[PDB]
Amino acid sequence: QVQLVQSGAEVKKPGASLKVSCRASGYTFTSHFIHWVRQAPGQGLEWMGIINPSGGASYAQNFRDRVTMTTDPSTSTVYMELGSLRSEDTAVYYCARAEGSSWLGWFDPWGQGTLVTVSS
Amino acid sequence: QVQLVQSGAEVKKPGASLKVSCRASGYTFTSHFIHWVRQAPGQGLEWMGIINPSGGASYAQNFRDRVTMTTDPSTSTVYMELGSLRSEDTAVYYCARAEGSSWLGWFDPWGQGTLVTVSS
Amino acid sequence: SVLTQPPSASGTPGQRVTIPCSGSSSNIGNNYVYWYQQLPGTAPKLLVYGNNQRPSGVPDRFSVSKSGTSASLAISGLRSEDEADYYCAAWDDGLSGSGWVFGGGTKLTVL
Amino acid sequence: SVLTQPPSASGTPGQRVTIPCSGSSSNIGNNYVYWYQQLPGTAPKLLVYGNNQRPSGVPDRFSVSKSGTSASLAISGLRSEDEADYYCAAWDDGLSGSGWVFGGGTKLTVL
Amino acid sequence: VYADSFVIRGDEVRQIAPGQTGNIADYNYKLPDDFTGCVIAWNSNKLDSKVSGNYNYLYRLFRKSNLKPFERDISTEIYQAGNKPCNGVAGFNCYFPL
Repeated sequence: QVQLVQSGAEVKKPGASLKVSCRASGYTFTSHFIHWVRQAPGQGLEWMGIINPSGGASYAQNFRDRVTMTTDPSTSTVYMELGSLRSEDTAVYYCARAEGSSWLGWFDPWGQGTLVTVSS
Repeated sequence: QVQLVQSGAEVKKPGASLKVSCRASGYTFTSHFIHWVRQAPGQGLEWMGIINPSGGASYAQNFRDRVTMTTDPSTSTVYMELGSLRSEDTAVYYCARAEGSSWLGWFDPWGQGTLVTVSS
Repeated sequence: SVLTQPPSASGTPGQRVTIPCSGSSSNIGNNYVYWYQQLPGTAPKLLVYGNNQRPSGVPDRFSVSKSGTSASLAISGLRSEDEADYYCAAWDDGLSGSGWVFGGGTKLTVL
Repeated sequence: SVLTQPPSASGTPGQRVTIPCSGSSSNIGNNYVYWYQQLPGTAPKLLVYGNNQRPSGVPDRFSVSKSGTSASLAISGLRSEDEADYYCAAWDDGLSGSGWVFGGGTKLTVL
Repeated sequence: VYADSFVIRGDEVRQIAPGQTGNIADYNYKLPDDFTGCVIAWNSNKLDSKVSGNYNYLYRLFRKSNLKPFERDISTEIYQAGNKPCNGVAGFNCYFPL
């Protein structure tokens, strides 16, 4: 009834560009903040950043300067553009929603997870 | 006479079991610990098991779960049963004794030794 | 990296296992803390959030408490499904930046 | 096969015979050293125990010393009947198991 | 100087330091975080350990809740899993606590 769909991703060369989509349905899209999170194998978790459904966005300072957001509050889609990749950034990405007030809240929706890796 | 007598290993068939009886004479059974020694041809001395004169026992780390070994303070005799024979049995075995306090002790009694040979 | 967690945890079924998470004033000393449980081949779920309320669809056996500047989560009635990785989250503010830091994690399993 | 022993020893006639027994600090530094003489085809016999007391009836032609974490046996005036086997015995702690692991065996040749 | 003498296994030497927790550091003898100082430990294989086996020491495995630090624990009430009372012999969800 409510669930988020992402784009399946495959191997990418280092220093390439990635355009990952997030489509949400079953709830008012322009009412909840969006958290994107990244998990690396053999490590904990790191949240990519926070997005307003209709407006700008904010990023973790360590992962800034290489991540770009675009919003489209018509077909209910949220995009990541990633650039200047390396072999050590292979990971899994999740797109999720949060409470309408951001920060302290409940996170019921979660990302299906998309894998990015480098190999030949 | 003060001697530990153990019967040598005879020829057998696959799927059978070997019974060895070690008996102490010339001294009281409840006076010295019972110890196992192994010596391969062209090799030093290895030890397998410990049986206290009255108490528990220490099995063989390599030969565990398939060697039957206990104590009986009635005839001053102990019985060892071996199953699942293998070519590693080709050695000489000493059913020796040590001091009554273990650790820093004198190995006053020695056994003649049993020659065990398994081949196909 | 700031959040400290035990490397791993274990316990016999039917026991009670307690997992700690120790931070500082920036992480836990001012605001709420969340606990997250991850299962092999599954999306993350919710264990405790808001520190005084429990979500729907989860058993209330997952006991939670705050000991000063640390969080503690105790589990009873351990079963096979309990085998999971536990993290602690807390909005943290630092002299260089601020973020939604997650815990190091603790692998909880039975042999 | 952690312990190392020479395969054999050679030297000109009329020279003192020195045999070094060196191991670790757990079996020699922290524990007493037992010195056994083993005849060819005969069970080993304890000759030297504790480095302080000796059994009666043993001539003092053989000498033994302990330095650091090693020991040295010195025999003066080698004869043709001195060709035998010699064993070092001490209590050692192994990763697989801890116990009384003895040496392999030293063989001497006289031309 | 409060000298506390007790015997523990050789696998749990790490937890004796202040700060760490575990099955032994919170069920039997919890060490406060503000404990300034250290401990003294050594091997006792040649003194306490025996070939025939030593069974002179015990520690708690199950508790209703974490006990107050430095408060002595003496009572050894039995423990249960289910709400139904169990008495007599063993059975379903009826196990020896220690």
